Amino acid sequence: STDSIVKASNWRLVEVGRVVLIKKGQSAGKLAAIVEIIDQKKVLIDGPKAGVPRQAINLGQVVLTPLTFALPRGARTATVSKKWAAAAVCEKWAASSWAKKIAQRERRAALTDFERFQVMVLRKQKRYTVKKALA
Amino acid sequence: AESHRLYVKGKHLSYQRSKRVNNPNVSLIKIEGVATPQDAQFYLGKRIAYVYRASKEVRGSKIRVMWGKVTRTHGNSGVVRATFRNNLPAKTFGASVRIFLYPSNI
Amino acid sequence: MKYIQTEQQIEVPEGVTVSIKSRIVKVVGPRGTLTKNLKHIDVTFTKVNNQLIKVAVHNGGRKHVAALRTVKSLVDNMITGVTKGYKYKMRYVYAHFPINVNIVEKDGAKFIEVRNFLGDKKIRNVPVRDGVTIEFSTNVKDEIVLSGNSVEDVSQNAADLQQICRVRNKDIRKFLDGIYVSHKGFITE
Amino acid sequence: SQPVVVIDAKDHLLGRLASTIAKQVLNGQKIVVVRAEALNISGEFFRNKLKYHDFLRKATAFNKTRGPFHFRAPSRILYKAIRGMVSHKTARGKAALERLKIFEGIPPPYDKKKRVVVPQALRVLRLKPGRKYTTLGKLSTSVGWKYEDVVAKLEDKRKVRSAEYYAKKRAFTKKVSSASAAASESDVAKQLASFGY
Amino acid sequence: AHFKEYQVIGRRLPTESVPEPKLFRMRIFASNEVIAKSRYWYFLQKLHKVKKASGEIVSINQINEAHPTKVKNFGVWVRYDSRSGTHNMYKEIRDVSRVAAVETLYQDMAARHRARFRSIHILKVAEIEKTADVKRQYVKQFLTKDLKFPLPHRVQKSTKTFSYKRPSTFY
RNA sequence: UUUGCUCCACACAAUAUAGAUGGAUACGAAUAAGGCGUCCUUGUGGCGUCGCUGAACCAUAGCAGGCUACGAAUUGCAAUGUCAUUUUGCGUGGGGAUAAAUCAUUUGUAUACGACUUAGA
RNA sequence: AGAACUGGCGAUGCGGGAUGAACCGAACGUAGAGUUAAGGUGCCGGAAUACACGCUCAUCAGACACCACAAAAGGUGUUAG
RNA sequence: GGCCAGCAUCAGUUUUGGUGGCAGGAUAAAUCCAUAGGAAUGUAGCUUGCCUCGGUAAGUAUUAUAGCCUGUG
Repeated sequence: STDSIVKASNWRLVEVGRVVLIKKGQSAGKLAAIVEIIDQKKVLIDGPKAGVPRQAINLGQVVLTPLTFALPRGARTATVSKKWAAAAVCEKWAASSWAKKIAQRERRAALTDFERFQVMVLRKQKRYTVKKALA
Repeated sequence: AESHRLYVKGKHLSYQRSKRVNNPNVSLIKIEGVATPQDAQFYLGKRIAYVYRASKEVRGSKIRVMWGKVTRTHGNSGVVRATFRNNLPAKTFGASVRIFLYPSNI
Repeated sequence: MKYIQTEQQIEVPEGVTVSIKSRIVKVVGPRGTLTKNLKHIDVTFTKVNNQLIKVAVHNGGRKHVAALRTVKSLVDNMITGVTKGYKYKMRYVYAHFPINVNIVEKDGAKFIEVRNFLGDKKIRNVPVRDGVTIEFSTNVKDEIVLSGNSVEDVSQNAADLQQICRVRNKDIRKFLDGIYVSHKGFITE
Repeated sequence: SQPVVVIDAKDHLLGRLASTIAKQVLNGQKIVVVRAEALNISGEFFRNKLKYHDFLRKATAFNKTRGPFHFRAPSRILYKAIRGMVSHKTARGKAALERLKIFEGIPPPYDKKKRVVVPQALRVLRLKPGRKYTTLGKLSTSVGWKYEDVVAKLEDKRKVRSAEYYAKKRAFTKKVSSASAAASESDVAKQLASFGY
Repeated sequence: AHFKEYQVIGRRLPTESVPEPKLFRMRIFASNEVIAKSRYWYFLQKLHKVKKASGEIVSINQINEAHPTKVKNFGVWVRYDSRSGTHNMYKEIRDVSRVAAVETLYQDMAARHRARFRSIHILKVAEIEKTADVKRQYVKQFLTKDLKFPLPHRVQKSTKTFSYKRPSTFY
């Protein structure tokens, strides 16, 4: 029989160990790990490496991240501190193009007028070689 | 090099009003680029000009300017309130004013 | 309430392939090919195996959960219609007037027609669908067989032949005349 | 920020698009709303057809040519929706509705211009998945529009030219990106990358 | 509201016939100390011959959560007044704290039965100690081993009014 | 009677803006799905990668922007400090084209009156 | 139709209830600034296409009390008990 | 010698941010650490048709090559 090509969607899905990125509140922009699922609408997060407290948060304030790591259901803050640095989540995340495009946003937002002038000069120098190469 | 501007363009939305009563002494300005009352707090006290045309060339030119300033922040979405020397003439509802940076704190 | 994950499963027999992408399913097998478009119900299909296919609805809350079994049964019917085929036998019941039924070739489709249905002069036609083969029976001479792959097309073509031979303005308890279905089954068995 | 805003009105909700248009066009923005025959509207098709046949009843009794004029085009149904949200009986509302142009399909001025999307009016983001909705082209054809086939014959003729423009532009960007990587290693790029760029 | 849990001790005013009366204790979910005292006298007048003027309140203490970062199944026994009579009910909630389970009790009792705050008495809030006595399906479906589920439709928030590409809902 | 008219080039003078002062920057379709790149037993294919906002991309330095391949000060501590686009007329030179309609008379396929429909160098 | 107490209209503008003598807020010299009431914040229309938990899809849904009509009796429609 | 503006230092009324110190409560409750006990949405290990270094199978086993809960300090 020929391979039945049945493929729909590889969702990032909320489970115990799923890393999330908080987008609202006091700790917006920080990584945390889902500890256990309270209901369909809210989970319990704890990210102890970045300084997030152990919270019960909705799934509206967080954004799911494609990387996960194995930790037991209903762990504590010390156990999540252990398993986070074991799986090296802050190093798997910083290699991704998501975190690079976030750091690029925060880098461009903190440029002075001199550091934008330098960008103008260097970009002119780059396009002078690129448009000569493509022609 | 092609640009020269030192202002932020905004629109004259409406007079300060209730429903069915308007107060022509205070205008509402939508500064383009502003979204919240915090970071609408940056533009408080800055000058606004409304530049328009006429036909009587008075004092050497045909364009004229109504000056005013930003006074406070309006509700929740980066609209601000402004007061002018002579008030804006209500045909400019939806017309470009220019918010300068003349009293600066940077 | 709302559920968490409702799941059904569809077994695919040997020689059959089921190509699903963006909720258009295509079943290919021994009798031929069938194609269904399930693009109105939000539901996921996973190739868990070459032998069976998982179907699942997340949340849903008793409406998706009832449409899921309908999706599973439609995919199973369009699998059975290609592994096995579909076959509907119909019988003529007439008290007095012989229902002369022929299969004519008009300008378009192969229409079939009835004549002398309770002595009418109106020649009642049925346009047939493009997946159904119509034959007559050898031993009994009051039977007509409609066979194909799509059970919906075959059953509707069998129903359209009893929706035209309907007695009007009489007593339907008294007048039991018309074409009626007798056997619903498969052609390979 | 653009002078004229071209809105690709496919898969937008009617009264959620019309509110944003009637606020922007009163603030002073020139808006053209292109491809109006693919507008969505919530509620099932027979519900919206019964609402339009309820609208068809309301005409002036003593002389019907004075009454509410029931326009049947999709662009004019969206225009009725926007005109109910603009104060169209004053000079300000009359001048605000002159900044608006609504078309079915995409006319040749706006064939070669960038189209935008209003996300707070999209059917995908706003309706629950599983709800029934109505397409304005099918509703207009059911209530008596005549040119559904014409704007569908003139649409794929445009889509052929657009999809054969996009292949040339895609090959141009692949020829740009195959040679722009030759400069991304050098000192100018390693100095630009520290600035975010 | 932003509910808190209060511990209100109260007492009848001492007389000569008894210069050491009984102390009565209530646990009251309420928004502040003022309406907590109001609810204390309201519930004590249903049980004993004592009014506000015929009594005093000995202490109010806010009870914090013992372990506010532990997911708990809470059985809530609760009576309420509908538009025809009074009914008792028993609901199971799955929250981390008592003042967060009482809030989503008061939400769904006002959503599903149209019962306002003035119609609802909370008889008992008790933690179900083990995963065998939880008997409602909407909590029992969350106590499965290795639970995981996706969120199929992601609606990204729109910061500005015009977008220049058709948004994808993928997660 | 090239005193009339039209089109062009710029030399100017008048009036009005529902409101220009870096760029309206182009696939289509789906959203319980897609975009891009590569390979290929070209398929409802395999693998990689991306989204998580356009907070992008492109242009962007030069007396309102010069000369060469030195200048800008004294618009005096701010006073839009004027640069855009339709209408219109005049002047110069440089081409180009040579008409009908209405009234009056008449017809009656029309008609209260106008209007309609006919005819007449 | 006839009474009892209070408040009001008559004699009274103003903000709200689209509009209304009586309802809600609040009673008035002429202006400026600030803050609010009753009511609201998609657009007309000044102000969150806010946030949080649920319910409902109606082939005449439903949406600010007075208030501008609604019952008895049914529906394994859906949800909770 | 005045009228129209701009800035500074003030005065009255007000509006909107940044930041410091102190006090209270179960002298916050938590987290964290130490100790004792416990169980399962049962972790190693041990039985267990083939067999994925005991994984699918389903028992045993309360920390073991993960952890959790409760009490006490």
